Amino acid sequence: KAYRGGHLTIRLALGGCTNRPFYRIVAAHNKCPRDGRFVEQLGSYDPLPNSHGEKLVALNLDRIRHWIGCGAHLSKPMEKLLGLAGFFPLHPMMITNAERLRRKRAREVLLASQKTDAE
Amino acid sequence: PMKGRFPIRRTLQYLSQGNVVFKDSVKVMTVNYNTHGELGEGARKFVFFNIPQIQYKNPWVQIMMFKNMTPSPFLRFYLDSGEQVLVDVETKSNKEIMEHIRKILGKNEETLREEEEEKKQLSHPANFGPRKYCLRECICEVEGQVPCPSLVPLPKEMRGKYKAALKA
Amino acid sequence: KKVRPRLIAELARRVRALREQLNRPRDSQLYAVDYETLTRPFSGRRLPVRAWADVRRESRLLQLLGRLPLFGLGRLVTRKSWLWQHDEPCYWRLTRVRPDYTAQNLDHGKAWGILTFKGKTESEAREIEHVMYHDWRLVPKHEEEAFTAFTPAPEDSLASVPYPPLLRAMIIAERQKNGDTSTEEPMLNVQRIRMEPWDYPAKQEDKGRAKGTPV
Amino acid sequence: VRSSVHARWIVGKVIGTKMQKTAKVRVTRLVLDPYLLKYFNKRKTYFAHDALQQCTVGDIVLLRALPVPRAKHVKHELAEIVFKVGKVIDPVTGKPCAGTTYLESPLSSE
Amino acid sequence: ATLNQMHRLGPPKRPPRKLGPTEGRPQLKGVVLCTFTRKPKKPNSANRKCCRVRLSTGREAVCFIPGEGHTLQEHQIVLVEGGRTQDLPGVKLTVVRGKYDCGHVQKK
Amino acid sequence: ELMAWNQAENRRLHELRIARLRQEEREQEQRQALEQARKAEEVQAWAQRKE
RNA sequence: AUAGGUUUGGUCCUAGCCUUUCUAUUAGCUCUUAGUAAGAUUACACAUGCAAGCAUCCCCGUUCCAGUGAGUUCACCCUCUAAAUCACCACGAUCAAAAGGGACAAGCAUCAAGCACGCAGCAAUGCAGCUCAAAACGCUUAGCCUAGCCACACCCCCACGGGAAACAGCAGUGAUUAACCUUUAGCAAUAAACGAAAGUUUAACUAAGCUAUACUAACCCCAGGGUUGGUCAAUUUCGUGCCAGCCACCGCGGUCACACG
RNA sequence: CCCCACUAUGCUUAGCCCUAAACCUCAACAGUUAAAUCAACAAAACUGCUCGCCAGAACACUACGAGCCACAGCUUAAAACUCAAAG
RNA sequence: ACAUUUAACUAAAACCCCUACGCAUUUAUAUAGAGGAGACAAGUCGUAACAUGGUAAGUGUACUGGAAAGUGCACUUGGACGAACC
Ligand code: FES
Ligand SMILES: [K+]
Ligand SMILES: [Mg+2]
Ligand SMILES: [Mg+2]
Ligand SMILES: [Mg+2]
Repeated sequence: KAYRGGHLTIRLALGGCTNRPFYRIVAAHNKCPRDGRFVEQLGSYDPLPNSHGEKLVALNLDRIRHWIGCGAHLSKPMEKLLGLAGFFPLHPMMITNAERLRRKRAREVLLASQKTDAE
Repeated sequence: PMKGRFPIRRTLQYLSQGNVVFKDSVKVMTVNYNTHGELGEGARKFVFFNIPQIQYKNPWVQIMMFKNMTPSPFLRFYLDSGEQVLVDVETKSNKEIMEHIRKILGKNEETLREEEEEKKQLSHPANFGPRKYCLRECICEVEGQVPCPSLVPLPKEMRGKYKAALKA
Repeated sequence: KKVRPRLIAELARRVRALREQLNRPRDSQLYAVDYETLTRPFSGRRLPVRAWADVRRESRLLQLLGRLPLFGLGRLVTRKSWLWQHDEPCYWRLTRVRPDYTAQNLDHGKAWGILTFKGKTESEAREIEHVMYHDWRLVPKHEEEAFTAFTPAPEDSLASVPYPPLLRAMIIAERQKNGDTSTEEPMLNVQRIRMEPWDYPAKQEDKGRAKGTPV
Repeated sequence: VRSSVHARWIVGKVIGTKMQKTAKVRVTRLVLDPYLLKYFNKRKTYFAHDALQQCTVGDIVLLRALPVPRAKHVKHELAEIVFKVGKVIDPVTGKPCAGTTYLESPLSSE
Repeated sequence: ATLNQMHRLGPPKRPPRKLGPTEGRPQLKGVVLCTFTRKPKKPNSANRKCCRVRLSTGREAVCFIPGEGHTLQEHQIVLVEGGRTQDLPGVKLTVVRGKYDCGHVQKK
Repeated sequence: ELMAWNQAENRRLHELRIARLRQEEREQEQRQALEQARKAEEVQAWAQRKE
């Protein structure tokens, strides 16, 4: 279909059942439905750990190069996946969130140590 | 029974046994054969048996046939570049004609093998989705993953009704 | 085979386009603002909260040029934004100004100028952006010299960055597989990539305009 | 070439010459009957531009797609009169023939 | 037919399936207009309880009332279904017992 | 090359034909003359009849 | 179809109608209770809540998504070449309209002719042709070839203007149907909006609530529906007496009914 | 139905009308008596090729529409209700 | 259906042919009244068919009859003619 404005975007297509998500790396349009038409499937992502405890992220890296070479954009969660993989640098906000967490957890030891001291 | 003489010619298996797949250059093939005359026996057998096989593997090439227009049976091919290729086929069996045109205007085995490889790449064994296009649909069809809540109900922990009862 | 011409569609199509030109809303109409509710009465929209103060504080571009001869052609004008956040002199050299004659105070309109960053003058003059923003601040003449003083900083910058983990591991094997034994650390050429500032003036020619209809 | 016209080369038979400098050509293509799996000839007419008006009704002609459609229905031109009605020259021997008989013996004038 | 004739004619198409008295509907809702008895065709002999109802499509039809004993009077809403009464020519609808006003047959 | 090979094949076949054509006519001519001679005899006899 | 029942006094051959199998919708009678998948009959009216904003003003989005199936060979290929995206006055790919060329539903020929539907010329003008029983031209039906696509968005094909205040967005209503979901949460997942960005909305979506519509798993307690003359698994004893009633087809019932209750 | 009488009509000419159990109910063309001939009966069973026709009964040599020198005509030709047979 | 401009030391303003229901037209639904078919199966009148069905049956056509039907002319066997001579 011809959309009135948009660009090829590499996104995650949400599959799976209720309380059982499973994502599909797909090269689609910036205006197509999330689970609608896509140009090419560039892998998958199991967001739940398997029997061996890992997250299974297949990536058709060869084709990802071609689609990015044609102007393919990337969604926020998709960028972060390529970071954790090592194909792209780590996402900036990813780091800032870890810091915020560690600064929250700094406060936490101050309060939790007190609890153990009392009882 | 099936109608007609030699009913095998009207079966897909017979139609898929053609070994002449013209190059992309061939556009029009004309067959000027004779209906009588012992010399043209091979020519008419080719039209009876093989033209069905040729047109099948080559659905876009215009095959045209003419009876008793010239004293001699002959083929002619019109290529896209504008070259035309008279193949005289008098006193030549239908199987010989079948191999002659394969030699001069048929794709080699290398070209066909290459095309077959393209189909292999279209169906990537890893791509998950409808079995009309893929092998597996979900990733819960892979051994040793998280199964689908349908067959085996997942632990209440994983279900968003009892972990929300722990949230609240 | 033939399709019935949608005639009324074409009629209204032309009619609408024409009527918009005839009823073009002026900058004084589009970019007016009520300083009590902080909402533009034309579209009844509330400006962002982080602009409330600045709006009531500073002044627009043609709010300053309104009282200057020929609207200050040839005068250098910078904006509060540049000043507050950046030290390097950033300014516009005005070349042409098309004021909005419909404004009661002639505080709206358009303006053209040539940007001169690090002594490089643009080949053409282009329209000034954010003309309706309450940022612009006129440079006093007597200190033009001090404001325009610029020292070319040393060009020492980064030239090449390392490849990310996976890509580096793959490039090597490619070299090795081919037969190249050179262990020269593969890197990039980020120097070529001119990292323009995020606040660099964009091309107003590509920016749209509000329609006559508020909706 | 950049021929916008779909059918680039087509052999047909002239069936009309009433239009001016335009011959109406019938072109038949074997189509597979999906049920009976037999090929029948499905025919369609094509307008061909014949500037010299050398086509007679009954000539088998070769049509080349025009780069751009000349008229509303004229997309091809007369590339060659393959077989002239009753004036066929044996394309294998080059000698004039009448049906299935060599009119002039090939041994008479070599 | 020959292959040329079988080609020229094509597929055998199909008679557009004629609708039934219920008009291709599982059931239909009618208003009892009258209740009477019609005697079956031979060799059978009885007095079968029918009723003329006005269906929700406007068309009025005779519907057989199954079971032993009905309490249907004019201007009552019944639900009718298909299934012809083989004994009664013309009758092709059947009142549903236990829906709307037509209640189930009494045990005794 | 394949087009040049085809033309050679057509040329080769042309030689076989042009020879065959000659041989058939040579034999036919003798048979034709005998048939024509027979005809002539019948016609001459019939002309005598009318005379 | 591995077939079966049914023409007759009987036998063969033809032949239609039914039977057996698998789904979906609706009803009757039942319906303990766990996951998951699905869920107006209606292109007919709506209570009047909620679903488009984000951004240091511009711009951008609100044209997408989500709906609906009323209309319907404009969906696929090819040729050209836009608008987007690829940081860029250079300019090549990707993607994809318009345009041009091919392709493309089902019935009815008791719809047989259509009526200008063609070509040439740079033009003024000449030609008189073009389609069609190998189905033109019509009429009636239909959303379609479901990684989805097409079309539609309150009627007038369109919408300048009229007719008039529009839920075919979510939840929900009296109507109308054989056709009986909650006037629940949340933006952390999630894709899509907005600035470079922290980020901020989203009835998309994600989680829930309902419904034996379907599929898995269940139990100490928790079995009802229909059938029982042949086809076709399976009736004892009584009432009834061609009555009352019963069959999908053959057919049962006339005081000794395995066919009815 | 039998007898007698007599007419349209049967004949000629010039135009119509276009129907028959117009049936030898058995198509044209090219062939075969070999096989397994071969439901019954009839005029033995068949092959190739093509065209024309048929697809339960009855409604129906009907109705509508259309054409036709035909105005009680002919040719084309359905549907609804009905049946579990007709043949 | 009309187009005719102002502006012009940065260059910009202005810039809209109007015409729609004859209950016309198209296809259906209802029908005063008139017919037809089918079913149903104890009425009435005859007995046309099935046997040489008591005048063989039927086809086309014409005319004629309460009703089946009768008669002409041609045609068909989906009748028969008894199968040595007599
Ligand atoms: S089919 Fe895999 S999650 Fe349900
Ligand atoms: K009689
Ligand atoms: Mg009698
Ligand atoms: Mg009699
Ligand atoms: Mg008789």
